[PDB]
Amino acid sequence: STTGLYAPVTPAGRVLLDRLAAHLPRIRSTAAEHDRDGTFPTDTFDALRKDGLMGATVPAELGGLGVDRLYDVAVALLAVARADASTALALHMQLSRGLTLGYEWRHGDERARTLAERILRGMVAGDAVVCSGIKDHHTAVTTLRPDGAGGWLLSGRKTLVSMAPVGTHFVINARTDGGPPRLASPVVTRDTPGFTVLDNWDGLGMRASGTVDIVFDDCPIPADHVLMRDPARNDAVLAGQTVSSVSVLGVYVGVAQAAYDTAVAALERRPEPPQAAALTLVAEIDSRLYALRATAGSALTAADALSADLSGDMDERGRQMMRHFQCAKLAVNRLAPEIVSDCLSLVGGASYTAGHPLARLLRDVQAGRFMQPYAYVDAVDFLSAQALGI
Amino acid sequence: STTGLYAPVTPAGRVLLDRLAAHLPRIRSTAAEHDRDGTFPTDTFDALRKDGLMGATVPAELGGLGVDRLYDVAVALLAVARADASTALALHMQLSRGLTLGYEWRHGDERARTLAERILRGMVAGDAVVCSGIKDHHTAVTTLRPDGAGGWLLSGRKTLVSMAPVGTHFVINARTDGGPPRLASPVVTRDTPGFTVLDNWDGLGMRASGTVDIVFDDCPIPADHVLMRDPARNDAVLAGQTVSSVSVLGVYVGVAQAAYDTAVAALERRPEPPQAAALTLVAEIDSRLYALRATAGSALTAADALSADLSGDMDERGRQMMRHFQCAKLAVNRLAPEIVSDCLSLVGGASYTAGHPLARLLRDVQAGRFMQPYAYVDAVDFLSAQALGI
Amino acid sequence: STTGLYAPVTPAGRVLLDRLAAHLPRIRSTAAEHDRDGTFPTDTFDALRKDGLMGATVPAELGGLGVDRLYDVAVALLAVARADASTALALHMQLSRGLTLGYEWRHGDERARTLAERILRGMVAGDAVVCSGIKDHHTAVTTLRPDGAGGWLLSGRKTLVSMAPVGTHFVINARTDGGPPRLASPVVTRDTPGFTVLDNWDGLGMRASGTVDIVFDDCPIPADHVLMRDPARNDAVLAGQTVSSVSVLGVYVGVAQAAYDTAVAALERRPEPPQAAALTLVAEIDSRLYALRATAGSALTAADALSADLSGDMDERGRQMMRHFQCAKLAVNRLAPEIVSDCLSLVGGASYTAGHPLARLLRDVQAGRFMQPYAYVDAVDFLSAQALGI
Amino acid sequence: STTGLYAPVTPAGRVLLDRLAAHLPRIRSTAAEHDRDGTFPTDTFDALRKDGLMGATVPAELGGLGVDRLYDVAVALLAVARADASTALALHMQLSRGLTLGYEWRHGDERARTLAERILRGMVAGDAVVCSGIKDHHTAVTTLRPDGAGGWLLSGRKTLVSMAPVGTHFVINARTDGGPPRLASPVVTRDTPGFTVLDNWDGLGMRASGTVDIVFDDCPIPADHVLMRDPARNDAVLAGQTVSSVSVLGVYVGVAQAAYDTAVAALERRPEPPQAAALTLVAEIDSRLYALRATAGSALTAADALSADLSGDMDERGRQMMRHFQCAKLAVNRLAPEIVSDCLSLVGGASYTAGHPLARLLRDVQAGRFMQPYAYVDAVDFLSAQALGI
Ligand SMILES: Cc1cn([C@H]2C[C@H](O)[C@@H](COP(=O)(O)OP(=O)(O)O)O2)c(=O)[nH]c1=O
Ligand SMILES: Cc1cn([C@H]2C[C@H](O)[C@@H](COP(=O)(O)OP(=O)(O)O)O2)c(=O)[nH]c1=O
Ligand SMILES: Cc1cn([C@H]2C[C@H](O)[C@@H](COP(=O)(O)OP(=O)(O)O)O2)c(=O)[nH]c1=O
Ligand SMILES: Cc1cn([C@H]2C[C@H](O)[C@@H](COP(=O)(O)OP(=O)(O)O)O2)c(=O)[nH]c1=O
Repeated sequence: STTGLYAPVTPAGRVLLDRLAAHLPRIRSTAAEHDRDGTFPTDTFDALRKDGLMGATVPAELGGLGVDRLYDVAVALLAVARADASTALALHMQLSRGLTLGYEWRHGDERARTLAERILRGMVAGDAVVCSGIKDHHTAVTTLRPDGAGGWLLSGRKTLVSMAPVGTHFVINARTDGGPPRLASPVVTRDTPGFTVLDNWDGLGMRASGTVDIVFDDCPIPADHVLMRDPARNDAVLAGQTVSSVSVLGVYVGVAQAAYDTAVAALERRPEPPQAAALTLVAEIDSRLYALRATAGSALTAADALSADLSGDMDERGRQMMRHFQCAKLAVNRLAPEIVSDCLSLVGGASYTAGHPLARLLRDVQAGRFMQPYAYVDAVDFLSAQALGI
Repeated sequence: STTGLYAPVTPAGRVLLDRLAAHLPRIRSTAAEHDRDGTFPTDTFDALRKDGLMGATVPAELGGLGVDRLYDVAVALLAVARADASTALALHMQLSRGLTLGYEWRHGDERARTLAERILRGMVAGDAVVCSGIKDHHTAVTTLRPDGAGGWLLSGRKTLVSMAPVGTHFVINARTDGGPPRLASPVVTRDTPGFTVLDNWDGLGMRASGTVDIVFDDCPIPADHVLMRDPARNDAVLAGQTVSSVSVLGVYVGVAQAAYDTAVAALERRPEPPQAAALTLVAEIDSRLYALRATAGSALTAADALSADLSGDMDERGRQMMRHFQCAKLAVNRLAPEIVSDCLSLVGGASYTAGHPLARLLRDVQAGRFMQPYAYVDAVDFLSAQALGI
Repeated sequence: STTGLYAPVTPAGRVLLDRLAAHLPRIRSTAAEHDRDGTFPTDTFDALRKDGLMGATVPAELGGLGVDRLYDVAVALLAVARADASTALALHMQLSRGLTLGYEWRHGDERARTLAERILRGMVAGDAVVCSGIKDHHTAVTTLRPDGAGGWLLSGRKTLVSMAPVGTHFVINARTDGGPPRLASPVVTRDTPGFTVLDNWDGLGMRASGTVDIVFDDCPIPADHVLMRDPARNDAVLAGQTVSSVSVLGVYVGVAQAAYDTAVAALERRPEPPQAAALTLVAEIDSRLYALRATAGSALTAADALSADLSGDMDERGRQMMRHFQCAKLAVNRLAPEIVSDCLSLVGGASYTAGHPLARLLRDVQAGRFMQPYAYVDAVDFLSAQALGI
Repeated sequence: STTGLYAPVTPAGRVLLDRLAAHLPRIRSTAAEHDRDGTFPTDTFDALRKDGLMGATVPAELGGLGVDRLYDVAVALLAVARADASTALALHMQLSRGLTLGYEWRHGDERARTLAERILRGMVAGDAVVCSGIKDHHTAVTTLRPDGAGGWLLSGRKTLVSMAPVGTHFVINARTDGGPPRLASPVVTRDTPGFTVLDNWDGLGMRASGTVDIVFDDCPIPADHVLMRDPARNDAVLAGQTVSSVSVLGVYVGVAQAAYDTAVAALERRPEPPQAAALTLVAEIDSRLYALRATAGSALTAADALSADLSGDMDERGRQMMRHFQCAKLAVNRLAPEIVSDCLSLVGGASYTAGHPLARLLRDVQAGRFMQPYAYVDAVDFLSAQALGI
């Protein structure tokens, strides 16, 4: 199978999915409690760490499983999400960081490569859990200031940092302010002075994903723990943002799958044969889920092809990767919640009590809409700009 | 204004809405806490009781405000629901019971009239809070058994009984089992032996509505506290079920209104002018909300006209009332959640944290789908049967 | 019945609908031929003229039937449209002109009143068939130029002028160019020199509606055949544009009704009982048609109420009338074509051959989308401007 | 590119698409006239015949181009459909017959192989144009009767036979009636006595596709021109029906593409920058078209994989092929017409006149809904049966 995210397409992808199977039963078992209490499943992550799955996307050269297709990462996230979407969303941050650090390792200058290499062997060993602090909190602009002696001091606050509760290393999007301002990616470790992880995530869904705020109060960062980016429009950069986020589409596809599976099981348990409207819903969902899978799957296949090809116009490459990502994302964010919603009509009133799985899937399935890049309102400006050559 | 539920159409309806205004600020203020904890707002109901609003739909002959249009009851529920939908849903059970007891009073035999009259002056006084126990729990069929001395013993369990926590009187749908079986409406009071109110409502939404189970363990009911119904298809009965439930459409209309109002306020608070997709969403919502209001409003106007006219074929009357109700209900249950959902796209990520009002409106707005009569799957069998003359 | 356009709400409205019934059978009978050939049904209009129905909306003071509610005009258009939508669309231009000329008659200065009065008794007599030339063709800006002796010369070209083939009088939106420019409504009669009616309408639907272009080549117009308007934003003018166009919503409602009626008749003719998907479609359509009727009906009731009340802020009055019109129009233009489309799924492949009635209804039902004011793209700018107080 | 039908995936597929390019300009040029008059473009087909493209899917062993992927056939149909959908729909019947005859040739008994081989070299040479007469007209059940001397006589009538006007050979689905009844595929040639091609296709769309009825009045068919099928449920047969029809999804995808391309060109031609609603429509269409392509493309890739694998349970193989086909078909038949419809909103009123390309695309895009297998109502019974293991 090379379509619909039905199966991994490479040998490493298969091993990844086989190894994950052992962990599914714990993931499913504790999901309801962590959602109710809003707490991160630290024990699931301890098991994945010692089992080496936290290094799944580290290059085999460095001792990792060598998963290097986005498509296979999404197939694994989908399987995890059918068990618990919060765990999948947190796992995606680790897996996709494996992929972009792997590219720094192979194409960065010596500073990037050395640093990337250290983190990547960390990930395999179980010692490095890598979170991404991307979006500034509204009270703050996260800035790096020279320390006077050749290093830096980082101040600010980032929001919505998933997996933060077990994070050991945090890649932070910041700008300088000591040249003219440049974008920089300092890496802060958890024991850096001035560094606090807050405990303030209270989600409608993704309740267990640890999607908290992190605060930097003059955190000393040494020069070789900073990847300087640039200044300045640069489309080629869209490619890294795609690699960073596109596989997360597997999460919302798995949520829709688990809703459908729940609804069908419910219908089969009944003495009465399904009513006319239930048969029609089932057929409509079956086809919508197919179109959901085919759309995520194809944009993932296309993204993997463009990702592997470095031989051309890098700006065109980044626009094309982002256009595949965004076209598919908008479709996913409309289809997945529609499917989940229609599933509640099949099960009926039992799905409206707080503990039923569908009631949680209805909350978790909404989270994709708000994840940048891009939320709906911004996606429409991006897409119409690209389509009309603005 | 005679359309869209924009304003009450009778003098008593206006008084009702004016008097409710005093209570809105407490209702809005405590909504978040009661949703979080899942607890019934007993203090709001204490205030409505002593203010006489719990008698709003009692005939003026008996000292009530004399609200007798469904349309005006829905206009009042809408205003309450913009403050808190759980409170509105519970209030609807009291108000619509005012209307069906008022019909028992004017058209019942002497047993019904006497009993109805006692309860109705109760409601005005603040002493009677009347809940409806309609749907059997799956473990039980609620049955009335003769006690050997001319009275009855009631056993069973009813589910989803809103307002039960403050209920003093419970109208219960039961069947006999001492003739051949008949449908009977015994009225049980809270201090009857064998009668328990459970504390088991844990909703995805409508969390504060007190929608709990109630249990009957050989509850002694005297003969004059039982309204015997019949055996046996009887379409005329559809009219009472319509009167009982149709005004609750105002609840879901108010939820959609409060979502839109929230979204618009959010857009106006921003320094930036809205993006192209936000302007288009606003226009689409504005028109969808209009169609939502016009559909609920017209079915309520039509229901009031048919309700008042007793001069014809009573079976045709009941089919027509139920057809207006069900056509409008299906539209309401698709339009209202769509509006609320689109509102989250306007506000963006802040609406996905557990405390934001939209996150609660998204949960509460789903409840209409599951309320009988009829849930989606059964509505489709009813409607296609009527349209095709089956 | 006061809702859903199910029945006229005034005695004159009832007479109008009763009198129209005689003409329905010819209208239905010739519809297919006129659609195929693209030709205007001149014989239907000859019959309506001599029967006096072309004066239905002329004040009884002047010998007309005195229909003065938009709601009743829409109920009559709906009945005509179930027979043929092109005939209804052309009839709407006559009927609504009855209403706006009736307002000129009662509130214009002596020039307007005298002219309005002459035309209105024309309409009753069968001698005046009044078309509206509103939109400039792209090659031309229709301008009135003083003739040097106290009258005017009209040049330009208007497009999409329905009913033009039998039109005797044409109210034309023009601007002066002899003060500073003003808007003017010259009335041109068919025998004016320089005046040509073209024969260039080739519609996907509304094929028989005579929606042709008309050309003015220095047409001499006397001063008392010109209603001068103003210069300059003026919201009060929205009220006349609403009166002019809002009742045409009945046309698209009748098209949806005739599609549903066709589909249901088709299902009842079959030996087999309907499949599960057909029962579900029937219920969905039944409810969508209800919401369609309730939305058009309520905006028509609201428009009639605001129309009759001249006692207040005239600018607020015009914004409110247009907002009711536009909210309802957007809903109508999405719901009506959806219903018609779903009807083809019920009938199946027979509805895809050129002669089946549904194939024509699918074409005619699209025309509302393109009629100003406002087409979809402009409606969204109007509605979001009003909702956000821009 | 291996997704979205953006490009053929094999060398023969590329040659096919390159060779077709020469013919596109005539196809586009004559489309409007053939739609207006309802006439088959015999000259386009004469050119494809002599150019050998009518043999594109004949095995290279027999002198054909050897196109053997459904995916590449759909990529070619899409390119043709952007020029004219009727021509594509007719071409699909020839191309897919290349594929199922190619399977008879390689896996049939000697009767099938010999006959298949003769026809297939015909197709390459330009001498054989192969139509499929599948669906019985309602007045007739098409039956083969033994002629008493070892051959057969064919009577009946088939409907909706596309390409019939230039057809030289007609594969007919029939049942015997001389054992117990069996299904048989007699092949009738155009000069057989008793064989008439009628001239009765009058479509809302696909007007030029020659989709006429054909009549058999005791047509003598020799025994070696009959492929006997079986009696009796047999799921394995679903695989041939899939191969026969699945590539036609490319037709409706090309129609949606040509609508979008038209709309975008229209927006770019305007002096004014697009309004807020137009930008939002453009982004929504861009994403819907992506999901349309990804869904058709993936079901075509999956169908090609299952088609090539003959090594397993043949009944499971046929259920899986048909399930991919039907899931995708239902999505295509909702997405493609929605896109085309939204395109008319972008262009506005010009798209409602009979000659504008969008007005034709709106008609042609509806045809997929009615093509078996399966039309919507039957697809829902098939899909819900498969999903619920009925
Ligand atoms: C350009 C490019 C970058 N990357 C990786 C290397 C960088 O670490 C990373 C940048 O990702 P991200 O942080 O999402 O981009 P930004 O810095 O714009 O927020 O992406 C790829 O994996 N592939 C690529 O083609
Ligand atoms: C027949 C009818 C009943 N009613 C009232 C009187 C009865 O108390 C009540 C029955 O309502 P309900 O309990 O909803 O009906 P059922 O007994 O079928 O569950 O409805 C009306 O208000 N109007 C009517 O026309
Ligand atoms: C202001 C107003 C005008 N009218 C009528 C009188 C004018 O003849 C007519 C103007 O309609 P119309 O031609 O649609 O407006 P415009 O001149 O802006 O195109 O509307 C009403 O019927 N009611 C009103 O309240
Ligand atoms: C079983 C099978 C048949 N075919 C071809 C061989 C037969 O000629 C043809 C039957 O197609 P079709 O006529 O669509 O099936 P039916 O006879 O049920 O109408 O399909 C394949 O191409 N692949 C297959 O796997």
